[PDB]
Amino acid sequence: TYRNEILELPETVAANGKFGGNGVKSVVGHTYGAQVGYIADGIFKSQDEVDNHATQEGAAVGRIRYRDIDHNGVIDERDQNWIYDPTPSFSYGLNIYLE
Amino acid sequence: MYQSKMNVLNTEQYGRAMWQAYVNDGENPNGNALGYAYNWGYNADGNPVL
Amino acid sequence: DFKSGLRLDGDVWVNSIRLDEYAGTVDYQNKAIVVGVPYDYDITRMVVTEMNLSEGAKASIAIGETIDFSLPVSLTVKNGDVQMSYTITVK
Amino acid sequence: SRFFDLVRWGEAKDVINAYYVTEASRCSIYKNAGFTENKNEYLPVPFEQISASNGNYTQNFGW
Amino acid sequence: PILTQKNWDGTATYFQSSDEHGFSMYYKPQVGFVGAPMPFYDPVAKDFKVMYLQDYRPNPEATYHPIFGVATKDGATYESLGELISCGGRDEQDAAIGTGGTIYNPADKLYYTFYTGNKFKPSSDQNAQVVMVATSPDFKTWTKNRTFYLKGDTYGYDKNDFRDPFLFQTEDGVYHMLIATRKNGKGHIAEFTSADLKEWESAGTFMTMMWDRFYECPDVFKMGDWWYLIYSEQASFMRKVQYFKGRTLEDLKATTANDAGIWPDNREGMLDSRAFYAGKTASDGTNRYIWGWCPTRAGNDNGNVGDVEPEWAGNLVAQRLIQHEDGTLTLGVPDAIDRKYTSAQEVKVMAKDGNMIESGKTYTLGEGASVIFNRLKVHNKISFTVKTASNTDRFGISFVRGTDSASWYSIHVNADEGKANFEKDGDDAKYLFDNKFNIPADNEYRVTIYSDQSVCVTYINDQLSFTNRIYQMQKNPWSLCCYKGEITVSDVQVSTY
Ligand SMILES: OC[C@H]1O[C@@](CO)(OC[C@H]2O[C@@](CO)(OC[C@H]3O[C@@](CO)(OC[C@H]4O[C@@](CO)(OC[C@H]5O[C@](O)(CO)[C@@H](O)[C@@H]5O)[C@@H](O)[C@@H]4O)[C@@H](O)[C@@H]3O)[C@@H](O)[C@@H]2O)[C@@H](O)[C@@H]1O
Ligand SMILES: [Mg+2]
Repeated sequence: TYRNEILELPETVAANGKFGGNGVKSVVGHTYGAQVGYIADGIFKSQDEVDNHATQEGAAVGRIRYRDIDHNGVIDERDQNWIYDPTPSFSYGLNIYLE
Repeated sequence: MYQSKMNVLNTEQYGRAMWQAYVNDGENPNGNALGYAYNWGYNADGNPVL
Repeated sequence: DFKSGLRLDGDVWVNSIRLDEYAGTVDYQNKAIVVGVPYDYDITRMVVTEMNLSEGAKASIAIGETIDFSLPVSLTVKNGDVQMSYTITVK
Repeated sequence: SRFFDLVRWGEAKDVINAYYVTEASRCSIYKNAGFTENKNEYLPVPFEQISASNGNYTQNFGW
Repeated sequence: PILTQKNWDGTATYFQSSDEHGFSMYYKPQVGFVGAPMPFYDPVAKDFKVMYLQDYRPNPEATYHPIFGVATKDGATYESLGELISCGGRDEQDAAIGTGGTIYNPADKLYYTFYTGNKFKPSSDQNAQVVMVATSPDFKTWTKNRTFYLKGDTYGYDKNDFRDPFLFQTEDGVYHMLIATRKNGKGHIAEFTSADLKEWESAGTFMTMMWDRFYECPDVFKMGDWWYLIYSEQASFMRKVQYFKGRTLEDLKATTANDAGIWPDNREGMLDSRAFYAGKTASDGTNRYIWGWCPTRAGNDNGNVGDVEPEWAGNLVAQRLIQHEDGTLTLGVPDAIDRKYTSAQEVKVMAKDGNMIESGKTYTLGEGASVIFNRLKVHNKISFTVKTASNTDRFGISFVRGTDSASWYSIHVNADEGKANFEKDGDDAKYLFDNKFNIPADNEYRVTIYSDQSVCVTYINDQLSFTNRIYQMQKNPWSLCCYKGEITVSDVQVSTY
C-alpha cells in the first residue's frame, strides 16, 4: 500500500489542473490525479422531490439530483468537492505451486 | 478469446430506447425520422407503453 | 439468445399495378406508381384486380376493393415488421 | 455583429428576451432560455485565468 | 441520502412551480396537446368516448393533427385509447384532419366518424377541405372509406371553407349533417339529410350566420323543451363560445335568419371567456357535458395572451350544462370533479396589508384592503361566500401572490360593470380579458375555484363560469382584495386531493 501527496506546485499548473482538480481547485495537498466534481444524491422521483430540493438548472422528474455542498440554495460551480482518488487501499498477490 | 464483450442495444432495443426517450421528453416518437414507426398507447395510469 | 425477433431479412417490393383494366409504371427511387388513362375516365371508381408482391408481402390495398383515385393514394407493403411506402397516382 | 451591436446600444436584454418569447413557440430549445439584465451581456473572465493570476483579475459584474 | 423537505406550509414567498407533462382532472396526454374535442356517448359501453386532435409544438409542415380517443364516464377520470384515425400522406386530401362528428348505426353495428381532411398546399382546381368518413366495428380499429368525398364546391359552397361536420338523428329517423361553410361571401350552416349515412341529399341551408362571422364546431341538440345551437366564433376579436335558443327546430332556424340578432339572453349568449374554445356537448341521457380546450400561453406567461387569437390546443376541460327555467344555459362544475376533492386543508392569514379585520371565519375588507392566505397545492378547490355592501363593488381573487411577488394575476368581479375581468396586477397593471354574467340582486356571491396544476375554473353563484390558464399558481399563496366597495368574506374552505 502507498499514499501519494502533492505539496508544492506552480500557480499556473495548479490553476489549469493538468495534474488534477479539473481546473476548479488546486491539487496541492491531495493525491496526484485527484479530480473535483459534483455529488449525485440519487435521482428525482417526483415533482414534490424536485421542488423540495434546492433549485438547479434543468431539474425535472427522473433527473440526477446534485447535493448542495455549501447550502446556498442553488447548485452552481461552488457545489463541487473532491470525489476521485486513483490510489488503491492495497494491492495483493498470491502464488501457489503444487507438485 | 474476447471475454469483456460490451453489451450494446440491438435494433429492437435501440428503437425501444428512442421511443422511451421521446415519450419521456413529450415529443412524438413517430417524428424520429429514422425509419421507425411505433404503435404505442397509454395504460390506466397514463404512462406510455409501446 | 442474443438474436432479436425482428425478421428484418425480408424483401419488400411492388411490381404489378392492374387498376381496373389498366397497367402502369413503377419508379422505386421515388416510390411511385403512375397509371395512365385517357382524358375521359371515371377515376372515381377503380377496382384493384392484380397486385402481386414479393414473397410474403402484405399490402394495405387488397384485391376487389374500389378506391377513388382523384388524388395520389398511399400504399404500405409489410411482409413482416419491415414496411415500405409507395404513392400511386393516375394521369 | 448583432449581439455586439445590441450590447453597445444597451437594448440587448429586452431584444433577447423578446426573441426568446417569440421563438419559443416554434422552437423547444428556448423553453428554459432566460437573459439576465446585468450578467449575460458579457462573457465571464475565465476561472482558470483568474486562479492563475491570483488577486489580479476581477470577475465581471453579475458572475 | 437524506431528503430535505422545505416548509411549504408557513411561508408566503413566491415559488417557481412547474407543470407535469400529464394531467389527471383536466385531461392532457403526456405526449402532445388536446385540440378540438369531439364528444360522443357510447350506447354499448354507456360511457363518454371523447376524441380530439393531438397537436404538437413542432407540427410537421404537411401531415399532422391525427385523432386520439379518450374514454371517460364522469368527466373527472380519463383513459387513453391511443391513436384512432391517423393522418394521410403528404399528397392525400386528409393530410391534416379537422374537427368532426361521430354517430352509431345499430343498422350495421358500426361507428361512423365524419372528419375534415385538409389538402396540403391545395391547387386552384383542388378543394381545400373535404368531408371524409371512417368506420369502426368496435371503436378500436378504424377504416377510412376511400369512396366517400363530400366536396364543398359540388353544392355551390366555398372550396376553402367547408368544415366541422356535426351529425345528429331526429325522431323521424333521418340523420342530418351540419357543415359550417361559406356561400357567396356569407357564412352558412348547411344541412345534408341521409337515411343510411352512405348517400346524402343537400336539404338547402340549415341556418345563416350573424354579421358575416364564422361559426366553428356547430352543435345542435335538445334539452327538455328547447333547441340549442352551440358554436365557437372564429372572429379574431371575439374568439369565444356563444349559443342560440329556440323552442322548436323551426324557431332555432328562424333565429338570426337574416341579421335578426335574437340573442338567447341579456349577455349575447356568452358561456365562457377567451380561455375556452371549440366547446362541443354530449349527453348520456341524464346530464349534458361540454368539452373544450383551455389554450396554452407562449413562454409560460399568463399575461402573454397574444394578439388577434391565442395559441391553439391545450388542456381538455369538461363542464356541465345547466338549463334554467327561462331556457338560458350556464356552465357548472361536474359532480364527479366536485366530489373528487376529499381532504380538507386548514387556511390561515399570511399577510396583513390592508385595513381588514378578522372575527373568526368572517373577514371584512374595505377599499384598498387585501388579505393573503397560505399556499395552494397541485389540485385545489377553494370555496367561499362574499357579501358586498351594494351592487357596485369591485372585489377580486389574485393568484401567484406572494410577499415578494412583483406581479400577480387577478380576477376582479366588478358589480358596477356587471362582469368579471381577468387582468395582470403588479408592476404592469395589464388588462387581459373579461366575461359578462348576471349580477345577483342580494349582493351575495358563492365563489368556487377548481384548479388542476395550471388550469383553473371559477364559478360564481351558478351564474358565471370563467376558465383561466394561470401558470405557477400551484404551491403559491392566493389572496382576496377589494378596490372600491366594501366586502365580507366567509366560509373559506380549501380542499385538495
Ligand atoms: O398547423 C399550423 C399551425 O396553425 C394550427 C392552428 O390550429 O393549425 C392550423 C390547421 O388547423 C386546422 C385543422 O388541423 O384547423 C384547426 C381546427 O380547429 C378549428 C376550430 O374548431 O379552427 C380553429 C383555427 O383555425 C384558424 C387557424 O388554423 O383559422 C382557420 C384558417 O383556415 C382558412 O380557411 C385558411 O385558408 C381560413 O378560413 C383561416 O385562416 C384559426 O382561425 C383558428 O385558430 C377548426 O376550424 C379546425 O378544425 C386547419 O383548418 C388549419 O390549417 C396549429 O395547429 C399549428 O400550430
Ligand atoms: Mg451551492
